[PDB]
This record gives sequence, structure tokens and C-alpha cells, in this order.
Amino acid sequence: TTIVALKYPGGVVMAGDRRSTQGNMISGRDVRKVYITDDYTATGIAGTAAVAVEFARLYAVELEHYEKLEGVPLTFAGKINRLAIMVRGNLAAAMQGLLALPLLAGYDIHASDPQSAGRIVSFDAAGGWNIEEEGYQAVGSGSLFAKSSMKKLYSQVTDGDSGLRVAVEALYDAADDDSATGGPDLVRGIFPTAVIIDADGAVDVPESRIAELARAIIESRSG
Amino acid sequence: TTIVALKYPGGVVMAGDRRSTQGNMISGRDVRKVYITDDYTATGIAGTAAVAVEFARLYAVELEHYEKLEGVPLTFAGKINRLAIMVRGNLAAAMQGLLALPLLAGYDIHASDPQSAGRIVSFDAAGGWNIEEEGYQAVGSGSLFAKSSMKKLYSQVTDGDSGLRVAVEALYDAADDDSATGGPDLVRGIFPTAVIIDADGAVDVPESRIAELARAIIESRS
Amino acid sequence: TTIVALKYPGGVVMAGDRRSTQGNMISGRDVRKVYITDDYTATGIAGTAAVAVEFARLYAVELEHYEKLEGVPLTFAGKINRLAIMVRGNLAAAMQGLLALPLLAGYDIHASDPQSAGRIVSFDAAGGWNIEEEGYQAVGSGSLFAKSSMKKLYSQVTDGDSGLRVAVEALYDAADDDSATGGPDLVRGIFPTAVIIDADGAVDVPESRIAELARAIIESRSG
Amino acid sequence: MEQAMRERSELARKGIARAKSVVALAYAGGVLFVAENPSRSLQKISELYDRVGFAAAGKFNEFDNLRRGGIQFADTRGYAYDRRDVTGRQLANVYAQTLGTIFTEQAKPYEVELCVAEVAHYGETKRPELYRITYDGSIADEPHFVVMGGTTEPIANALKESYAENASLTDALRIAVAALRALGVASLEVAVLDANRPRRAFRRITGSALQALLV
Amino acid sequence: MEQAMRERSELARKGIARAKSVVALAYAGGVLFVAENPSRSLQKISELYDRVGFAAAGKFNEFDNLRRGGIQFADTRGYAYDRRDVTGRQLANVYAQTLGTIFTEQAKPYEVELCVAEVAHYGETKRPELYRITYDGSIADEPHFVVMGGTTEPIANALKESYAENASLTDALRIAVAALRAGLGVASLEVAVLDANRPRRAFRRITGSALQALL
Amino acid sequence: MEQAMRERSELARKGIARAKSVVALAYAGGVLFVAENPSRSLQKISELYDRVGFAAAGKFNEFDNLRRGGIQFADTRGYAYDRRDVTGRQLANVYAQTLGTIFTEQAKPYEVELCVAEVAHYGETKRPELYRITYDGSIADEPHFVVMGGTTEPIANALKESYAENASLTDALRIAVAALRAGSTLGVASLEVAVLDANRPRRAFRRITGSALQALLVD
Amino acid sequence: MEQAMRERSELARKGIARAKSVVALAYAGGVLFVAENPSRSLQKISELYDRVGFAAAGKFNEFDNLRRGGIQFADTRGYAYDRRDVTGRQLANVYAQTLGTIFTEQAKPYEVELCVAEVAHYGETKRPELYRITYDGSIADEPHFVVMGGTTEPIANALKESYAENASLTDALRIAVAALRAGSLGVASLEVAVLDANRPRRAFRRITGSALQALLVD
Amino acid sequence: MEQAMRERSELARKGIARAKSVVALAYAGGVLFVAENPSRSLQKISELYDRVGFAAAGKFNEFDNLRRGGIQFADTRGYAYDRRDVTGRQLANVYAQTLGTIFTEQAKPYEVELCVAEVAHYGETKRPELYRITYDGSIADEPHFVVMGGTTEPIANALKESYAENASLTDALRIAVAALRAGTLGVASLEVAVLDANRPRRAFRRITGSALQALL
Ligand SMILES: Cc1cc(C(=O)N[C@@H](CC(=O)N2CCC[C@@H]2c2ccccc2)C(=O)N[C@@H](C)c2ncc(-c3ccccc3F)[nH]2)no1
Ligand SMILES: Cc1cc(C(=O)N[C@@H](CC(=O)N2CCC[C@@H]2c2ccccc2)C(=O)N[C@@H](C)c2ncc(-c3ccccc3F)[nH]2)no1
Ligand SMILES: Cc1cc(C(=O)N[C@@H](CC(=O)N2CCC[C@@H]2c2ccccc2)C(=O)N[C@@H](C)c2ncc(-c3ccccc3F)[nH]2)no1
Repeated sequence: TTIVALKYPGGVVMAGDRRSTQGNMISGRDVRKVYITDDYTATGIAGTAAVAVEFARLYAVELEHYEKLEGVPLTFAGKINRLAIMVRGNLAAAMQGLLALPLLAGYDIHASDPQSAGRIVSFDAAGGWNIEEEGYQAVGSGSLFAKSSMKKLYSQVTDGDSGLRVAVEALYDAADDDSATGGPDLVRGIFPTAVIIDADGAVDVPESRIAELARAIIESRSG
Repeated sequence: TTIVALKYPGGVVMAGDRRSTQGNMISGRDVRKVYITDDYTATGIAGTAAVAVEFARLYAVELEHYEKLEGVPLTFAGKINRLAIMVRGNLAAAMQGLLALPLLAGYDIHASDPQSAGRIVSFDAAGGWNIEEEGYQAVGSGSLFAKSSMKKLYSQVTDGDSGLRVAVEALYDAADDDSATGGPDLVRGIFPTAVIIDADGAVDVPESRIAELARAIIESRS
Repeated sequence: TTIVALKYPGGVVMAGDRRSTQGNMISGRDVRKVYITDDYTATGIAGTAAVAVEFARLYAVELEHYEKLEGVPLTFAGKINRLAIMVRGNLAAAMQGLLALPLLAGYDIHASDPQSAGRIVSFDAAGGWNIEEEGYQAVGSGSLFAKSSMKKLYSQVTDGDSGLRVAVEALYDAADDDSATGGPDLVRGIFPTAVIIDADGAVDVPESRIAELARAIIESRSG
Repeated sequence: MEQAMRERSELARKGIARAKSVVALAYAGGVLFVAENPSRSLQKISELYDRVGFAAAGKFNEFDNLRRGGIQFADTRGYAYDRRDVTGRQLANVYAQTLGTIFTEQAKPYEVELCVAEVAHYGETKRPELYRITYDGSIADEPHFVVMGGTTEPIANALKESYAENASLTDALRIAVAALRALGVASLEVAVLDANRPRRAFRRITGSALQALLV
Repeated sequence: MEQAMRERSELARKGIARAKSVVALAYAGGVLFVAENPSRSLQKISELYDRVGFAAAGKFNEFDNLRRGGIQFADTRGYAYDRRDVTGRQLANVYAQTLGTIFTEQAKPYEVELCVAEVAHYGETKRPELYRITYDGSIADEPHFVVMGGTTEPIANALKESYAENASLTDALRIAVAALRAGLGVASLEVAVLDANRPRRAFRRITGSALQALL
Repeated sequence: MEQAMRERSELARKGIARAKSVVALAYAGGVLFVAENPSRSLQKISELYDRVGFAAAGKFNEFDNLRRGGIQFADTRGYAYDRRDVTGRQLANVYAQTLGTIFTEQAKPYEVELCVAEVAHYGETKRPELYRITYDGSIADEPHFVVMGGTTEPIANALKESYAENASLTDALRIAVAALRAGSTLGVASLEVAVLDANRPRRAFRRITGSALQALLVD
Repeated sequence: MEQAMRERSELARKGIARAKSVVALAYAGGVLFVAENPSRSLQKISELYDRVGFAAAGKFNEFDNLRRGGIQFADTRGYAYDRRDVTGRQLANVYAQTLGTIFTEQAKPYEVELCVAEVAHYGETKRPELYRITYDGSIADEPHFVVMGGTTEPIANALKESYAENASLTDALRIAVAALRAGSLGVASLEVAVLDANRPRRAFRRITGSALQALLVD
Repeated sequence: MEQAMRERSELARKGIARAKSVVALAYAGGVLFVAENPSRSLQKISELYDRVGFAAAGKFNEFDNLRRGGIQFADTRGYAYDRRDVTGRQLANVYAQTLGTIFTEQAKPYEVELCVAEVAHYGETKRPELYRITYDGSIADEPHFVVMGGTTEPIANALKESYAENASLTDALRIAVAALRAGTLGVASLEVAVLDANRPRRAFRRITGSALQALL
């Protein structure tokens, strides 16, 4: 699994691959690993599928629960805190193999400067969290290849289009060097999923757009 | 053990073998593993027998429990979530050896297109689940052989009877390569079981049709 | 220990040997291993003597308890369920050395066909149960000798007499190949025990009958 | 003591007296439940188990609590033993015990009157059973019909002078609706325990089908 | 204190007086229970243990409670030691204690009157035992018969006149239905016997054509 | 006992009598809640679930307790099963049960009157549902409008006279507010207004405040 | 407060008054228990421990509860220490405490009157001990006899005038029977037991049927 | 039931009518808390959270209990989530629920009346909020000020004709003291504090001693 998130002027993008493995066997070709968890927040997870789904559903239910009880959404710091608590509560199960790490992307509507309101938070199994202040981040088995690709590609990010482009290319390098990360399937027509967030909110990137970027990347690598 | 399920235009079909072993010894020739869990849902199980029977009985009782308490059946996502929660509940016993995984097949009466209302959901030991969108799936010690046969034989699925024939042939191959999966016993007259679910519900496939399909397969491979 | 049970037209018969060992020492010569649990069901157990006695007593008490409370006996399926739940209850102590498996033989007064109303139900340490549909079953350290003997002797079963005889002979073969199963003791007069169950209920077979059948088997194998 | 029981009995009796009426009858095809119910989504009649049905009159939340407790009892008992070990007499008994306890120990006694019915299993010939449990936990077995809630005397007498065993479905519906008026689709809830069904006997009769059955 | 206990004793007395009457007599074959019961499904006479039987009068849910409690106590006692150690005197004793606690401490005292009978085991020669336990936990030892529920005086008097030891089953049955008549066929009676002639379980029910034949 | 239950019923009834009125209407776009509320931050109407809304009249702390309990029930049921297995009828049912227990067992009965409303999921055809739950657990299904709080018979009789199915949002608002005042000068400073909008894809609850509410009221 | 205790003391006292009489009598062989009892199997007299016996008047289930409690206390103490540490004074003491708590705090007081008796261990010379514990926990040390239940004045005066310490079993028996008759009688309506100081360990012994009939007539 | 609830209600009402009076006002720099307090160390106005403060009238130990409860709630919630998630609306809600519960179930109802005020965070523009909760959990929202305790209507009148929005602190305290008199007050007889919206983190601040003397 590889999940990528990166900031661009006025928003943040997050994309993820579609592969599920069980040892070396391919147990999944169309897994959706990036969830819109509220109108301005999206969580993408890596690890045991059961813990990932429980994390996504329980987290979204928790956030909307708070804003329905109190008539106002949580601050972004509060969202980070609750997610960290949820990750920490799973530590015992994680030591026994049921390990899953999430990655947080969001748009803080209460931020002073809306151009840099984009937010990326990474987490570890201990609940420790870090707000990333260098632009991009990635979690999963191919996360090192992805971060190292984005280290060279990040200077190209100037808006949402270039941000999504760089994201899908980082996933491409992730699948290029990590057999547990799935690349574009031009035969079945399966591509990574993406969510983009700006001041208008969080939306799922349509399949055909990510397919366009993937084709451009492939033909670029073939020449 | 091998349970198979595949989608056909207008419904879904599931079939399972009859074998029980214990190490190498044959301890069962007539085990019925595909259950009609509700009017539009059938569950096949592979693994420890006690965990399997508990899963099927408790699961059907749970679905009907909700249906009678709230006057309406669960949505299909609800059924999936409940089953996955139960399988997750058995994770400690699973770690100590009492392992059993289900495969789900149902007809969603609230699906958009009635032809594509078939549903196949695979599960793992931690309650993770995947809705299979490639048409077929299998679980058990012979599931790889049955899936690799259905990969080549799925193109011949055009209606109910053809999908049932492909399911029986997949089980035949699984039994051909996995000594824990039982094949057709032509001497005793014991054949795999199968349930089919369409817009009119989930019905047991009569044994005679399974026997005829099996005889056609055997005759064709001789 | 070897316990056998088999169906015959209109009923069912169960029999068990009389041996108790610990290590290689004979510690018992007249153990009763087959119990009449209610008017139409008997259970024979193999394993730790304490767990076996507890199973049989507690099970008979359970059935008669339900019957007196609700004014009607449990359906045969319900009886199977309670027995299995009891075994699953003992699973842990079985994992630490107190293992004991039961074999259930009964007559279903509510069955559709009164001459095929005999029932053979086998169990395992985890509470799994299987209604046998091949005519015979056995449980114990000589169960495979007795089951393979019944595989050849079963076609001769046509009433209570024949079925009882092939039960005594299956026990004889088991005791012949398994030193933990006791054969007939002609010096002491101790012979295996048996229960027979028809539509008139479950009755114990007198020892002198099993002695007659035993001598018949012995001389039939002398010449 | 005697004052408190006087006030509990009277409170429950008046509360049931103010509620609408429900009738259950044995007919040739099983058991018929007919209840005066103007509501669209709220039910006075419910399935309990395979061949066992439930009807109730009085305060909705209370007999709905009891109805859910009955479903829990039947499902748990079936799973513990077997589906064919669950009887209507069992549910009647546990309803009598539970209702007695509620009547003596709860803050306010339940203002409910309950009926448990049971038809035969598919392919078996046994006659239906009708059980009536009152607010104080008193239980009684009726052979023909059960009237609950409201002014019971005119409905009871009407059935006594009109009831015939093994009546057809339409005859049972007309005799029941006639007995109640002592009433169309939008003001009636009707369901049957149909002994002709293989697995689950309970089924509602609503809408155009009920209209065709009415006239 | 005197106010409460007065009200409770008279509430239970009134409750028992309003219920139908039960009679139990020792005859040559064991013990005979006969109870006025128009129900086809609900039972006032039950089996407790191999040679121990139960007969109640009053409010059904309450003495069915005490009935299941007695069956529980009996089965548990027999499992902790042996079946043979369970005596009718034990059941009567714990019934006296139970009804004492209930009468003084429950929300409403139980409107019941219990009777526990014991016949001998098969090979043994032991005269029957009849115990009568009242709503306040009072326990009485009776050698010939026990009457419960309703207006007991005419029944106890008719029995005091017409009872002889070692009567046959039909004599005992007829004098019993006669004593009940002083304050009744198969359709309105429930009849059972603890038959000392049975090897294991003495309790047996006389119903249908057999009960009609005995009248 | 009987006297105690009588004076409990009277305490609750009189408490709701002195309370400001709330009404809920079925209309073309879904359901509309309008409530007499001079407050700025203390709300009487709230979102329950995706397509389920909530209205309340009476003592604020009590129906706010019930509001939170309803959100808890809905969210927990949705996590245990699916979001689509949560129905308005369920919330109304458990509200009847909870208000029954509260009415008979709490130290003081709840001086509250509740309404639960449900519209159709996006793209589906279903006429809205409206349920009224009384302080004693009494539940009732009503097809068009629900009035709670204060002197209700004038307001309800007004809606009986001026209700039209599938009326525009403007029409339903004017009819609702007209009936409100008819039961007893109001405006944006005295109204809390929201809708269950059957056109929104996911969350149907939507507040109409400020300039938009002013534009809707007067035309 | 004040009315509650008045109705409690009155309820318990009157409850004991309506019950049958029980007499416990120190005699040359030990202690003698005679009680009016029509029942064949329901008992008002019982063994407690080796040399300690129990008698009670009143409501059966209640003094039977106290009986079983006393046996439980005796057996538990004798197990925790030694049998030689269980004494009649201990049993009477825990009965005073227990009955005090019952009278003060039970939903209804116990309508019972208890006597605990102790003779000497075998081979030893110790005069018997009789303790009376009433419904409110009042404990009293009585020298020769104890009367409980019914109208105790006639029986108490009869025994006060006809008592002999060193009387035989037959003599003391017919004395107690004569006093019970004076307070209002054969085998079919009497329960009779004895704390026999001559038995080696368990002094308690019942006197039934033909043996008691032989003790009633010469 | 009803007469018992009115006995409780009146017990609390008479209790509060006998206690000293408290006023909390909105001014251009935040919120002002003025209370007649003869004590030197016992407080009727206190800090709850960064921008949320608390004033109380009635029996001391009871509104002190409630004050500690609100501090506990605020700190616990700010820890579970964020510090910005704590709002005066939330504390007024919890205080309402708590006082309703105490009024309906406690052995004796609390003879208290509370005010929870919140001002804007540093650098944010947002008009102050004032909430008033009474002995039975009744909650009311007030845009300008809250008067509670003792004979109230006299103080309320003076405020009705003396209040001016965006008044200076030096004007606002003088006005408040004037309203308190109607119903001579000096530093030795008063306790005063402010929610100073100009403060970056914690807005609550006591105005004591020589600084209060200079202010008056
Ligand atoms: C213990 C234990 C571990 C596992 C295990 O490794 N189970 C595998 C998954 C697996 O074999 N099966 C077969 C039946 C359904 C289930 C499936 C398949 C496909 C998709 C989603 C669930 C896993 O955990 N595989 C890992 C690599 C994985 N698969 C998907 C994710 C995932 C990650 C982030 C967000 C969402 C996700 F689904 N992770 N099972 O028990
Ligand atoms: C721990 C532990 C493991 C086991 C174990 O190996 N238990 C075995 C089963 C076994 O030895 N016995 C003998 C008595 C009844 C039971 C039986 C036999 C035959 C058929 C059905 C039940 C098993 O689990 N054997 C596996 C291969 C198996 N047998 C059936 C299934 C099964 C699978 C799917 C749906 C329903 C089913 F019953 N699975 N026991 O304890
Ligand atoms: C823990 C632990 C286990 C054991 C153990 O193995 N204990 C042995 C039994 C044993 O040593 N003793 C000595 C005193 C009575 C008891 C006995 C002897 C002979 C017969 C019946 C009871 C056993 O369990 N030995 C096994 C082979 C056995 N002995 C009888 C059965 C038996 C089987 C089925 C139905 C009834 C039965 F009694 N099983 N001891 O401690």
C-alpha cells in the first residue's frame, strides 16, 4: 500500500493505490483506501484492511457526531487529537499484527492565510502525530519511494493540477519499486483514487482524470 | 473444503463440496456447507466445523432478529457489516486454531440495475471484507484452483444454468488438485450442494441437476 | 476405550467396552461407558473418566430438567445442541488434558419415517457435531478398527439381533487391535455393555446376551 | 398494599379501556389478526416466531417493549435449543410471568393486553392456539377468538353469535370487522398466521389485496 | 407493621379464596391429584422429582414461578449428591422458607397455596407423604388428603366423611370429584397420579379416553 | 401512585403549555421546521441523521438531553449497521420508549414535546414522514403537519385550513408563520427555521438564517 | 420509631403465644426435650453440635432458618478451630446477636423462642446449661428447665413444683408431659429428644415410636 | 410532585433573593464582573477557560461546587479535543443540565444563579456572549448584561437607562456600581474582574486593590 498527500497553494491532495496483497498473493485489485471523512478532511490509510475500514468509519462517525452534538465542527487540532487517540488505542492489536497507520489531509477553514491553509498530518503506531511543514508526505510500504520521488517533483507544484500530477507520479514510482503497491491497470482500467480539498471542500477526483495523468506518465516513461 | 460463488445475468450462484477431513483421514462425505441465511442471502463457510455451524445459525438468526424487531430487513451493507463483525469476534479462537472464513452471496433487492444486483463478499480472519466486482470468488483449501478455473471458464456464463455448470466444474477442478476438497462420488451418489439467488429469492438447487452436470464434466474429461 | 453405535431397521444400538488404563496398566475391568440419558437416547463417552461421568450425569439432568419445566421433551436437534454446547464448554480443560468425546444414539419419535428414525450423532472437542448418514459410527482409541470392521459387517444388519451382534463384533475387533480396549473376559464373566433403542424406548441389553454373542464370535474365529 | 394494588389494577384497567380494540380468530387457513389501527407505520400485530404471532392493545411503547422482549425470548430460545422447541405456550407463559412482575414492581403498571397465537407447522394437522395475557399477568387459553382493549363486551358477544369454525379467510375478515363495529384499509391493520406457508407463517394483508378481501 | 402484615395476609387470603380448588389423596397405588382446570394447555399439577409431585392453587404465574423454582432446587440437589437424597420433605421445607421470604419481603405477597407429595421408591414399602404449604410459609403435615383454593371447608368435610385408606384408583378419583362437587368431567378437570408401581418416574397424567374411562 | 401519575401528567402538560410553539410541515422540497425562538445560540431544531431531523418544544435542558440521546442512538445504529438502516421511525420509536421510562421513573417528568421527521434519500421517491412524541411516550404518525407547544388548537386549525401539498418553500414558510402568529409581531429575530431538503445528496438538514431567511419571509 | 418497636414486639410476642409449647428439662442423664408436635417429619428439636442441642417455639420456617444458621456456625467454628471450642454459650450468644439484628431490621420480626442446651463431654462432671433466647435477642441463663411458646405460666409453675434434678428419663419425661398438659397427649402428638451425657461423642438422641410408648407407660 | 417542586423552587428563589447581588456587563474591551463582596479571600467571580468566565450569586459552597465542576468540564474537554473547542455556549449548556438535575433530584436544591460569559479570542472580532442559568436549569441568552441575586429589578432598571454599548472600562465600572447602589460602595466592599479580549491567551483578570482604587 502507498498513500500520498501534498500541499499546493490553496489546497491539499491525497491519492492511494488499489492493490491488496496477502503475502505475495494478490487478494485485491480495486481497493478504495482514501476516504472523505468530513467536508474538509480526508483520511487515507495503510495496513490491515479491517483496522483501516474501522478507522475510516469510526473517525467520520466521530467527527460528524461532534458537530451534530455541538452545532459546530471540531477545530483541525481537535481532529488531529481524536485521530491520534484512536490510533493509540489500537497499539496492543498492532503489536500482534493488526497494524494500520493513517494519513490526514485537510483544509483548515479557520486558518489565517487561506493560500496555505492546507494541512498534512502523519501518525505512528504510538499515537504520535506530526503536522508536516515541508509540503508532502506518504504512508505505506512504498512510502519511501514516494517521498523520494516527490522530493524531486515538488518544485513543479503550482496549483491543484500539478499537485495531482505529482501525486499520481509518486504513486507510479511507489508501484515501480514496491510489489505491494499497485500501479495503473491499463487492461482492467483500474487507477489510483484521489481526493482534493480546497476552500470549497473535499471532492473525489473523477477516474478519467487520474487515468489521463497515468497515461501521460506511462508514455513519458516509454520515450 | 472449497466454496465457490459467481454472478450471472440476473442473479448469483454458490456451491460447496461435501468433504470433511481430519489430517489425512476422511471424516465426512455429506457435509452441507452452503446455507440459505435469509430470503436473498446465502453463506458458504470453510474451516473448523463448530465455528462454521455457529456462524451460519447465529448469522441467520441475527438477520431475522433485526427483520422482526424493526419490521424491515437490513440493507446489504448492514448484512456485510454484521457478518464481518462476527468473524472479527472469533479472532482469538481463530488464532488458537478454531479458524473458519465465510463467503457471502446475495441478491440486493434495492440495487439499481436488477441484472447487476448480484453480490459476492469475501472475508478474512480479522473481519476485513471485500465486495468482489470481478464476478466470481472462492474460499477454502481449493479456492485457488477453483478461482483459476473460473478465470478461464467465466466467459461461458450467459444465464443461470451455465453459471451453475461453471460452478460445478470449478468445484470439480478444486477437488482434482486439493485432497481436502471432495469431488462427485459416483458410487455413493453424493454431489456438491448449490444455492441460487435471483429476483425471486434464494432456492436450493435440486441434486439431480448437479448430478447431470457432474456426469457431463466427467464424460467430457475422459 | 471403544464405543460403537449403529442403526438398524426401526432402531439403534450402542455398545462400549469395560477397560480402563493409565499408562500401560489395566486399572479397570468393568467400566460402564454407555449411559441411558433419556427414554429414547443413550450416550457413550470415551476419554477422561471424570469428564465422561460429568457429561453423562449433567446431560441426563439437563434433558429431564427441560422436560419437567416445559412439559415436553426437547426435539432431537435441541438435544444435539445441548450436548455439543456442553462439550465446547469443556474445550479448555480438554486442551489441558481433560479430554472426552461423546457419541449420541437416539430414536426420534417425531421423525417422518418410523423405521429410519434411528439417529447417530458424533462430536469433537470443539463442539462440532455431525449426524452420521452411513449407518454406523465409533469413538475411542479403537474406533477406526471397529469402524473398518463395521464397514464390512454392516450389510448383515437387518434387525436388532444382527445389529447388536455386529456391534459386539466391532468391539471385539477393536479390542483385538487396540490394547486400550478390553475384549470379553470369559474367566471373570465381564462382557461389553449395550443399549438398544426402538419406538418403545431405550433398554439395556442383559449381560448374558452379550456373553452368548461373544462366545459365538470367539468360536466362529477358532474353527 | 391493598390500596396500591387497587390503584394499579384500576389504572391499568382504565388505560386499556381507553385504547382501541384487537380481535384474533381461528379460521380454516390459520389465525386472523384484525386490529383497529389508523396509523401508517406503527403496528399492533407482529410476528414472534416461525408459527407464532403477537397482537397487542393499549399503550404503544409498553406493548412494543413487551413485543421486543418476546422476539428476544423466542430467538434466544430457538438458538439455544432448536426452532421447533419454541412454542406459543412458552411465549404466553413468559408473558404472564413478565407482566405479573411489571404489574407488581414497576413504577407504573403496563396498560397492555396481549395475545399470542400459534398455528401448525407446514404439513401437520393440529388446531390453532390462542392465548390471552392481561395487565396483571393473568393468562387464559381460548379455543376460538380473543378480544382485547376498549369496550370488549359488544365485540365478544358479536363474535359469540356470529362465529363458525373453519370459516374461510373472507368470512373471517367480514365477521371480525363486523364484530369490531360494536372501517376500511386506512383504519385497519390485518395479518394472518398462514398455516399453509412452509417456513414463516406470519404475513400482512394490506392495500389492494386487503380491499379485495374486504368486499 | 401490623397494618402491612394484616393487609398482606388478607390480600393473599382473598386471592386464594377466589381460585378453583385442588384435592390430593393417598390411595393404594400412590397419590392422586385432581384439580378443577378448564385449560387444555395450562397445568396446576406437575412433577418435581422421581417420586415427588407438585400441586398448586391460586395465581398461575406465581405458583408456576414456585414450581420452576422447586424443579430447579430438586435437580440441583440431585446433581450435587444423588437422586435418592431428594425428599418431598426437603421440597416442602424450602417451599415454606421461600414463601416466608416472599410473604414478608416481596412487592405483593403470592396468592398461592402449595402441596408436595411423595410416594415410595419402587421396591420399598413407605406410606405416602402429603405436605401443604400456605401463602405465609406455614407448613402442615397431612396423612390422608390435602385441599387447596376456593372455599375449602365443604371439601375437607366431604373428604373427612367419604375417605378410606387404600381405595382403588377409581374409588379415589370418584370420591375426589365428589368432594370437589361440594363447592366436572374430563373437559374441566386435570388429573394426575404419583404411581408407586412405576420403576423410575412415578408421575403420570390421566387424560383423554383414559380419564373418561375412569368416570 | 395513580394520583402521582396524574400530577406528573399535569406538571408536564402545564410546562409545555407555557412553552413557545414549533411547527413542522411537509412540502415540495422536503420538510420545513419553524419555531418561535428569540434566542441566538440555543436551538430547538437540529439534525438527527442524514435524512432525519428533530424539533422540540418545552424545557430546553430536557429536550436537549433527548436531542443528544437521539444523535447517540442514530450514530451508534449507523456504525453498527449502515447509514441507510437508520430510519426516522426508529428514532420516533426509541423516543416513545425513552419518554415513557422518563415519564414514569425520573424524579420529575420531562416537560417536552418532540417531533421527528424524515425525507427521502437523494434521487428516491418517498413522501416525508412526521412523528410526534408526547411527554408520556405517546407516539403518533401524522401525514402533513405537526404542531407542538403553547396553545396548539388555533395553530393546528390554521394549518388545517391553509395547507397545500407540494407548496413552494416560500408558501410553506408563509403558511407556517401565519398559523404560528394566529396562535400567538414576529420576524428573523424571533424565528428558528430549518429544512430537511430532499435535494441535497448526503446531509439533508439545512438552516435558513439571516439574509436568506429575510428574503424568504417577505416577497 | 416508638410505634414501630411496639408493633414489632407485640407481633412477635403474640405470634409466639399462639404457638405450641416446648419444654427443656435438665435431668440426671443430661437434658430432655419434649415438644407438642403433631407432625411425623417436621421437627422443632434438633442437634447443633456434639453436646449442644436446640429447641424452638413459634413459626416453623423462621426458627428452622435460625436452626440451620446455628448448625452452620457450630460446624464452621469447630472446623476453623477444634470441636472442643464449640460451646453452648457461643451458640446462645450468636443467637442473641442474630435475633437482635432480625428484630431490629428484618421486614417482619421472627416469631420464635429458642433454647440452647449443653451437657458435659463424656467422662466429665459438669452440670447442664440451658439458655433461652427470645424474639428480640434477650438471652437468659436458666437453671433447670425452659418453657417456650403458648401460655408458659401453668407449665412453669407445674415444673417449679414437680421438678427433680436427679430424676430418671422416664420420671422427667412424665413430669414434662404432665406440665405440658397443665398448660392447655401421647406418642402421636409429641416430639422427644435427649442430650445424653453418657454417649461417647454425639449426645443428641431422638426417642420415637415403641420406645417412647414404653417410656410413657410402665 | 407539583407542590414539592414548588416548595423547592421557592426555597431556591428566597435563598437567592436573600443573597448579595452580582452584575456582568459587556463593554468595548470585553466583559466586566462586579459583585458586592465583603470577603477578602472568598470569590464569587472566577475564570473558567481562556476566554470564558463565571459569576455566581447565592450560597457560597454550592456555586463553588458548580464552579469547580465547570472548570473540570472545561479542562477535560479542552484536553480531549482542542482549547479552541471550548465555548461559553457549551459551559452554559452543561451548567443548565447540571442545575436542572440538582433541582430535580438533590436532597436540597441549589440556591444559586450563574452567569457564563465569553469574549472573542485575540485578534478576532466577535461581540461578547452572556448566558444566565437559574436554580432549575433555565437558561437565557442576554446581549448586554446579566443581573442576578438579591433584589434584581432595581439594578436592572438602572442598567436599562445607564448602559451604553462599547463603553470604556472606567465608565462601565462606575455605571455598574451605580446600578448596584440602587437596591456608597468602595474597594473594600467589591470584587471585580474582566474578560479582556485584548489579552492573547487568558482573558480573565482581577482588578484588585490599588489598581481598583485607581480605577475608582
Ligand atoms: C490477522 C489477519 C490479517 C489478515 C489480512 O492480512 N487480510 C488482508 C485482506 C484479504 O486478504 N481479504 C480477503 C477477504 C477480504 C479481505 C479484503 C480483500 C481486499 C480488500 C479488503 C479486504 C489484508 O489486510 N491486506 C492488506 C494489505 C490490505 N488490504 C486492503 C487494505 C486496505 C488498506 C487501507 C485502506 C483500505 C484497505 F482495504 N489493506 N487477515 O487476518
Ligand atoms: C480444535 C478442534 C478442531 C477440531 C476438528 O478438527 N473438527 C473437525 C470435524 C470432525 O472431526 N467431527 C467429528 C465429529 C463432528 C465433527 C464433524 C465431522 C464431519 C462433518 C461435520 C462435523 C473439522 O472441523 N473438519 C473440517 C475439515 C470441517 N468439517 C466440516 C466442516 C464444515 C465446513 C464448512 C461448513 C460446515 C462444516 F461442517 N469443516 N476439533 O477441535
Ligand atoms: C487430571 C487427571 C486425569 C486422570 C486420569 O487419567 N484418570 C483415569 C482414571 C483413574 O485412574 N481412576 C482411579 C480411581 C477412579 C478412577 C477410575 C478408574 C477406572 C474406571 C473409572 C474410574 C482415567 O480417566 N482413565 C481413562 C482411560 C478412563 N477410565 C475410565 C474411563 C471412562 C471412559 C468412558 C466412560 C466412563 C469412564 F469411566 N476413562 N487423573 O487425573
